[PDB]
Amino acid sequence: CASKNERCGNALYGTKGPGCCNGKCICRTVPRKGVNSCRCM
Repeated sequence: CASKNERCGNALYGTKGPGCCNGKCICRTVPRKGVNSCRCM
C-alpha cells in the first residue's frame, strides 16, 4: 500500500495504482504540473 503522501491509484481518475495504507487518496489535475497527481492524504 501507499505510504503517507505517497503516490496512489484511483479508478475514479482512470489511474492504476496502489491504495493508501491508512487514510484517503487525493487526486489532483491542473496544467500547473498536475498530470493527475494522486497523493495519499
